[PDB]
Amino acid sequence: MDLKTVTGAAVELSDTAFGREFNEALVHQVVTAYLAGGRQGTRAQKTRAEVSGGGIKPWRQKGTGRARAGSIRSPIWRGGGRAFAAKPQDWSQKVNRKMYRGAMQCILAELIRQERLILVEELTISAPKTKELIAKLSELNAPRALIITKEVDENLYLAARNIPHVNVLDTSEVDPVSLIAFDKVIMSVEAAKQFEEAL
Amino acid sequence: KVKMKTKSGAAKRFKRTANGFKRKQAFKSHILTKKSSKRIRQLRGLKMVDKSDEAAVRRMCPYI
Amino acid sequence: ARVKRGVQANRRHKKILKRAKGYYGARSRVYRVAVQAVTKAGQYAYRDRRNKKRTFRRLWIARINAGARLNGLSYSRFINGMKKANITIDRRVLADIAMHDAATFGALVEKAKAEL
Amino acid sequence: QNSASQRSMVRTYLKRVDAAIAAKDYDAATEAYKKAIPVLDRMADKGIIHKNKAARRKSRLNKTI
Amino acid sequence: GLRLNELSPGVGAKKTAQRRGRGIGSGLGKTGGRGVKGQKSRSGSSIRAGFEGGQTPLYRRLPKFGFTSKMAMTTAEVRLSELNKVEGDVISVATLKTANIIRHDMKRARIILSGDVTKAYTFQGVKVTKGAKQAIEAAGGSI
RNA sequence: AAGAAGCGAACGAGGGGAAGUGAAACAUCUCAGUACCCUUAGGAAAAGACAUCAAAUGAGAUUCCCCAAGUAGCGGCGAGCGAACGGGGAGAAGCCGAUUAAUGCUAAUGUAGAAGAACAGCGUGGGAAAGCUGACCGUAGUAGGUGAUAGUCCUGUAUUCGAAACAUUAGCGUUAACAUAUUAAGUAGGGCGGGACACGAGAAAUCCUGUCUGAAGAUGGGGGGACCAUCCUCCAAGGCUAAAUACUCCUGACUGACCGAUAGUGAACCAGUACCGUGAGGGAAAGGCGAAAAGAACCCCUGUGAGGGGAGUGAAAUAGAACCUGAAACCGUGUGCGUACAAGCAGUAGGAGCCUCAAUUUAUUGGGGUGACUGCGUACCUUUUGUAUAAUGGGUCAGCGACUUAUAUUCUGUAGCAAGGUUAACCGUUUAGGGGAGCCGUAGGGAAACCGAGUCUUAAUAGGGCGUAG
Repeated sequence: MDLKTVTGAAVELSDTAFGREFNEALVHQVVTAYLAGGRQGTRAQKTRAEVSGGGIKPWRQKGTGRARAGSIRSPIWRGGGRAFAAKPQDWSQKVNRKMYRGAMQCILAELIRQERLILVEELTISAPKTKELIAKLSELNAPRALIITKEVDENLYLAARNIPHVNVLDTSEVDPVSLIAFDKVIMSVEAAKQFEEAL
Repeated sequence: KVKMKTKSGAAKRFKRTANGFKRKQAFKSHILTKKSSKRIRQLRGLKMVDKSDEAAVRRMCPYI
Repeated sequence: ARVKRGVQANRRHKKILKRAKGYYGARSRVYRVAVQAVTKAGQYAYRDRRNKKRTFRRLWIARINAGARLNGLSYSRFINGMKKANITIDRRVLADIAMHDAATFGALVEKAKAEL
Repeated sequence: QNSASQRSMVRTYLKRVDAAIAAKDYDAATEAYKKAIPVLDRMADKGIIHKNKAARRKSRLNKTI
Repeated sequence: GLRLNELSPGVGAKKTAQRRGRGIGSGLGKTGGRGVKGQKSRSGSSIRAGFEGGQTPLYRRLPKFGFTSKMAMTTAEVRLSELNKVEGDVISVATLKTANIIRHDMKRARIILSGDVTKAYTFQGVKVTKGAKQAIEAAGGSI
């Protein structure tokens, strides 16, 4: 509810969006759905129909003393088609709107609970230059962090992108896999308010 | 899109109800003359599908 | 996500061929024969684990009979005399005493014959 | 994540251009739009945003200007 | 909020699928539960719906009865508990459509005594049962 | 004088058009207007403006997507086939020149390229990129290589960028080829026989026509699912029209919980090759030395052969060219024990002796190898009432080999919301957010009208049937 900025300013964040109890099963479902929808699912094998040749019966049904065959591209044979050859698949899952919103709520609440969320009044990099961002991170004692705030400036983006584990995202376009993955989170009070309105 | 095909005749034969299936009784079409009046009166009216038969009726007509 | 069976198949087959060490012919060299010999060996071990107790009771009874007849008594009377004397010594210990200590078995036979 | 940040950076500039349209000042809109153009062209190559969509946005913005 | 390394679905959320013909120990070996060699153990075997082995099926033993009424497809019954979705006080067919209580192509609507009326409504072009009317005018609505 | 011919992926349009199969048979039907044959275009094609629906307060061309809905219907009413009205979206456009082909300007793109930051010391190592220490660049930090794993060694990446010449796209200008109806008669409709409409002649509307016929022509005609009347809607017998839609022989960039030499294209290799066939046609196998050939000078045995032993090289030569590793079947050599008086699924439970390692203050135990002798013991799988069965299958080893995917539906578990739940297509700087069309539940009775915690049957208000947390 009542949090501190790095400077010391008191911030009022609602409990339903930043204090909801952690639901591990729901967070798991949403995170796995995001990971599954990250899949391309582009592959295929060739069935006996589409494997080259194989139209003729290799030998006559009886009299040769051999196990019967109908084609040289049956899955039993070397070089034959795949029984149940895979095709392109759609791995995306439909996440319920409320389930996703609640998973985000729980993720934020647990980030606060384990102190991996840091509120700042503002974060504006004066010029495109990595070292300035590194200097700011030095005083904030957050070598690795995920930065989310009202808007993303080109200079802050250019500074952030090169850094190994520093990434910048707008408040609207925020993912649970990112929030969970990156060790520390830097987030503005205005962005927090907009998260309250969104959730 | 691909959907299950309900049997058209089954759809006509069976009508849905809350807890059962209702069907018309047999043996009323024709030669009725020899049949006794009590049999005709008893045959008249709706009847309830048997517990065993309901399982197959459900597979035949799921949407109903 | 293809799976190759080579490594796991190799280790599975090596386990059986290791348990089949010392067997004759194909039984210790080729898997199709070794696996049957290992299963049949396990069956024999399972059955002889039952049978060994019977065999050793047989041997103990034979030795006790020999000792009792050396001391002038038969097994069916010596055991009856034990049971009437309330002597609880098992047949394994009785056979050990008969085989390695003649005088103590003579004393036991004396007690049995006094109880008969 | 990186691609998401690349996408994120453009939206702020487009919102600024929209505010410039609301102001109805020629130079303020022009500077912001010219600032945006190359970044959109660059993102088009990556395939994150459709080339047809980028061309439609450029035509709409030019018409607005 | 935890790590990606330590999220779990919870007990009972996930079940492992059965794989037929993967040895003796699995309990599905050699057959996959299909039994022994009959018609139902073959690859393309099914349970033909409405088939009794040659005996004339039940749905052909019994006669067809009734006809389908086209009016019944355009008439929607409305429950008293569903009116909390209505915007305003007037209850007409168009208001029901915009409240999504009835489908957009329904021509007629009927209100029945199923739940309770929380506020006073004005039922204009709809049929109201005896109990629904009494409950409506008990809640204050006038028809 | 100008065109055409022939070749070549898929998609489009049109002229013909099967059978296996399913119905547990089979002829109606299905398969299916699918396979195949034939003709012919364009980047799309077709269609397209109402002689269309609707019956609602009416809407306003065509095309495609999600619902409506597996509903209404058709159906040896069997198997199966299967809409439409309308709602929500994509895209929007109406015209009578929305045509083709060049040439000439303006703008842009493409077809070669250029620059492009920052690391040293120490120890190990054949070799440093890895280890320790301490630095630097970052609009360039998970790229490929370099003797082991490099942001700072190389090629690269971020970023900024060049065109003499030619192509392509758009805008403009101009030319020369073609076209430019003026409201529609052998036409609408009808008889016979067929075909298409979800619709199989059915009460069968609507469309097409092989045959024979044949109007009105605005005071008229078409449709509104037999048909009549009223009512509503629109003007066939002239032509054209972009977008949203379908595809990939190809070109550029990028991607992959796709494969890694029995896999992945048949083809990673001189592959549609060798080989097989008269021909149509079928159709393989086969990758890897080492970081760098530094690919073994020279000597020896040998026939100037093969092959090898030295020497040398290499970090390594049982890395020596059939060259990374190097399993199994299979076949050798050596050491230990057993075996030539003893009958059989060859093992197992005991067990003497012998050999070999360790202990141990020294033939006693522990580990390992063999196994004289005693007891028991007729393989595995399959199929069966029942198998050692003389019933099937397997010569052995290595690799490959068989319950899957999509959608629909029912039950169960779990999670979110909860008398409510949820969106689909689509928009979206695209996993967010919007999109409430639509679906399930909440009410049932009856064939239906209709009624409704009731309802059906009945003259009956009696009796009875069905009913009274998703």
